Amino acid sequence: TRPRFLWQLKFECHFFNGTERVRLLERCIYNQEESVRFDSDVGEYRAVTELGRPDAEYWNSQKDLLEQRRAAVDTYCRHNYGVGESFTVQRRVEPKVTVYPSKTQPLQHHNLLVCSVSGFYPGSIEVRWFRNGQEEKAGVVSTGLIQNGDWTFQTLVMLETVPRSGEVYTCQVEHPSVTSPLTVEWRA
Amino acid sequence: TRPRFLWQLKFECHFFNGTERVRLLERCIYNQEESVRFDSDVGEYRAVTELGRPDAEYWNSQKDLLEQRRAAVDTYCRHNYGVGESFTVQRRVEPKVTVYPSKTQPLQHHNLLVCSVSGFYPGSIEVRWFRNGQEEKAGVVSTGLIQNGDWTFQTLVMLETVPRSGEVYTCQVEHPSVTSPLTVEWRA
Amino acid sequence: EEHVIIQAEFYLNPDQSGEFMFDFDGDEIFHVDMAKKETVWRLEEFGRFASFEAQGALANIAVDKANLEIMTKRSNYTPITNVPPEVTVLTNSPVELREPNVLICFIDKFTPPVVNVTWLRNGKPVTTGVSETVFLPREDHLFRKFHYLPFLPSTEDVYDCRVEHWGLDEPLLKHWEFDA
Amino acid sequence: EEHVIIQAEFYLNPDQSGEFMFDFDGDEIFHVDMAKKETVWRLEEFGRFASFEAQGALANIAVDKANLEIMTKRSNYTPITNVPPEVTVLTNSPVELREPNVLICFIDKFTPPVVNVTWLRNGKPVTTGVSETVFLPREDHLFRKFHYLPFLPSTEDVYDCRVEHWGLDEPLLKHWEFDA
Amino acid sequence: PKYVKQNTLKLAT
Amino acid sequence: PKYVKQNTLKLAT
Ligand SMILES: *[C@@H]1O[C@H](CO)[C@@H](O[C@H]2O[C@H](CO)[C@@H](O)[C@H](O)[C@H]2NC(C)=O)[C@H](O)[C@H]1NC(C)=O
Ligand SMILES: *[C@@H]1O[C@H](CO)[C@@H](O[C@H]2O[C@H](CO)[C@@H](O)[C@H](O)[C@H]2NC(C)=O)[C@H](O)[C@H]1NC(C)=O
Ligand SMILES: *[C@@H]1O[C@H](CO)[C@@H](O)[C@H](O)[C@H]1NC(C)=O
Ligand SMILES: *[C@@H]1O[C@H](CO)[C@@H](O)[C@H](O)[C@H]1NC(C)=O
Ligand SMILES: *[C@H]1O[C@H](CO)[C@@H](O)[C@H](O)[C@H]1NC(C)=O
Ligand SMILES: *[C@H]1O[C@H](CO)[C@@H](O)[C@H](O)[C@H]1NC(C)=O
Repeated sequence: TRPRFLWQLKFECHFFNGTERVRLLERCIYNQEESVRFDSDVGEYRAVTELGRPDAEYWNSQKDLLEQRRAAVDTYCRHNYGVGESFTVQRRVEPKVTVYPSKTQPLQHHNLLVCSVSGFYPGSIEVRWFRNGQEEKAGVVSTGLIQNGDWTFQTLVMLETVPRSGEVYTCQVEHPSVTSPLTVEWRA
Repeated sequence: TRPRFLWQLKFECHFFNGTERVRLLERCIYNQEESVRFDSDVGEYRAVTELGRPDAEYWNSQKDLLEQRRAAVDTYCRHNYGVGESFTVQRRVEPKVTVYPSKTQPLQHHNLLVCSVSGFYPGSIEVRWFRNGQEEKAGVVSTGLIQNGDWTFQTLVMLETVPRSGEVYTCQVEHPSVTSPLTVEWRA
Repeated sequence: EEHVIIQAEFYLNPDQSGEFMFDFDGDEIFHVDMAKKETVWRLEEFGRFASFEAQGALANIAVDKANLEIMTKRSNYTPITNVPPEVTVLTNSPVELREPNVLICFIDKFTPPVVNVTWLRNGKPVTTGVSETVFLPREDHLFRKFHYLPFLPSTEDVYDCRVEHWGLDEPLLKHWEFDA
Repeated sequence: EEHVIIQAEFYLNPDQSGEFMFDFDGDEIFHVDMAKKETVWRLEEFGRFASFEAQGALANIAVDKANLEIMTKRSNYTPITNVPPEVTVLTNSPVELREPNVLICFIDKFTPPVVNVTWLRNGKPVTTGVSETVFLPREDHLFRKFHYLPFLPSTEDVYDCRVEHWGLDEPLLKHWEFDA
Repeated sequence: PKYVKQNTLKLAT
Repeated sequence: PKYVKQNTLKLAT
């Protein structure tokens, strides 16, 4: 199978605090090396590698091409940001929390208690563990945020314990989709 | 903690067919962007990004700097290759093969039989499974090669089975460090 | 920042394949079917609100095919270096027996955007409701992609996501099976 | 190709730290101790067959400190972008209860080359025979590194490799514990 | 509403 | 044998 050649083009609008601040960044990428770009904060094209020089200078000539791209920030970024804000920006699916220990052991021997939080959207969430009411900040092993690719996230946050009789474990989840934190206990 | 600035320099020698054919490639990397390089098959420096322009043009001037670099292929590359060949190129530690099922369960129940091969060097090895002397090409799940960072590799090659009594499973390992393949059976 | 919307498009040769899509914070919004010449929303819900002219993309790709032929030449014909995938089979939610779930095959960090994914249940291929996503971009200029297989747990099965990619020495099997 | 020998050296500021080493096919051959000014072979055995003049390296770095102060200014003081690590705790060979083994902490794909790795046995730090490697290079200009903890397996213990890096939101814990 | 796409410039020849 | 290092060229000023 012959050699491969890839050309890729990306216009990315980064919105800060809403629409009060937007930055267009147009990148041309050949292979794995980006060669040229337009960065709204700089007003013009810049070659990142030598192969992008011709264009950086060419396109930079076309004052009309330069005129628009600089307005793209409203004609394109804010516009499109406006065209789907209800289903993208405004989305909140609620987290589905579960607490189960891994490895069904008799009591008193080390166990890793798992708190799975799944199905939410946006990706921003906070999971804390508590032991009989007192927050347990140590021995907390997380998988970090996981994007499911279907517009929902998931993550697992584990607590290493050595459960004594009566120890009560709580997982408290906070997410923009909920007013008061979700919690979920587990008895020793 | 303040901003960071990284300068990096790498001279790499790629050997093809043993020693017949060597390529020196000298790269100067500022932060994560390569700026200039010397590629033996092109005889001279070339800026990859604009910041490497001054130097690619500067050093390219010193017909002495360019005179040596072009010879570094035997003065440096083929050299260093013959210096360690005894212990690097010709290093051979032997693979230590083990066969054990994960999850002891009853016969006729799906079981994943693991073939761990660890401790070897060079990384080139071949692991095949056989079920009753007939090679089993399917349901083979491998971890691929794993480099331990201490000059030895390891890898795990599992076979999905549903063992009926008497079926005998064999793991065959071929490695430059050995004449006739290492094998290791497992009885149902 | 807060959100990023990205219009990522690309064309690949020799394959002669191109893609055009929008992404909001890493999740695909829609992409244009080059063949049917129609925009395909990622969640149908998305189409009952917003629109996109699929021809706009077919237009843009034309140029991409062009710029590519140009750029290849000036590069001096330096081809792309295969960067093999980083596969991991996951699950949508904690698996309970007989309680319907989905198995997600996550393919990350690879380039060129070409890859063959097969689901296998008990050594055998499976197409039952399986589906996928187009090549999602990443900041490092490598790609990302998902395949989903809706299933129903049982002590009797074991699954594999079988990925083929040029930068891989051989078909990668990533395995899954319920644990009691 | 067949093998690659690489002399990778770097200088980092503000830290004012540098490294000089040789690598053959991914494994470190040796590296020069900037402080003691002596070359340190990766496997003692290597030193019994070849030599390298540690001053050679100290010389080279001198220029690197320099070229760096140069390059920084010409870049217009652009700083490096933190790329957090990709940690994975491994084991040297199949663990058997009560039979010595070694736990490997593999830290990959990160930059700048600065990182704090701690080993923890039952939540508590361990220095027992622990060790590491210098920052091994990678083709993508990011780095690689290893930490090793010799241990003796038993059903009583669990461990963690605790990694701190600037591109990380917080100390990464990578967990290990024998399984039956 | 409609999604506004951004057009690709032809490279320098 | 001796490992032969390669020297670093100073940048352009
Ligand atoms: C995906 O599968 C196809 C075959 O089903 C692969 O086959 C193509 O490439 C092969 C290897 O280069 C060639 O031998 C075949 O001529 C060709 N076959 C077809 C039917 O197109 C293809 O390479 C696979 N993709 C990847 C990324 O490996
Ligand atoms: C690695 O660990 C050290 C501590 O062991 C961290 O602390 C250094 O930086 C702190 C934050 O500014 C200083 O207040 C400390 O006094 C200083 N101490 C030491 C011993 O270095 C350091 O930030 C950590 N490095 C990384 C890359 O995370
Ligand atoms: C361009 O490519 C050819 C063949 O791959 C090579 O031999 C030639 O020297 C190259 N020219 C330059 C300037 O890189
Ligand atoms: C260089 O850096 C200074 C401070 O960051 C900035 O004000 C100036 O505009 C920059 N100039 C260029 C060409 O980057
Ligand atoms: C920016 O965004 C909002 C939205 O209009 C504005 O009201 C607010 O004052 C700003 N906040 C900050 C922190 O910039
Ligand atoms: C290259 O490798 C050896 C090394 O000496 C050489 O003798 C041989 O002729 C070449 N072999 C091949 C297959 O090119």
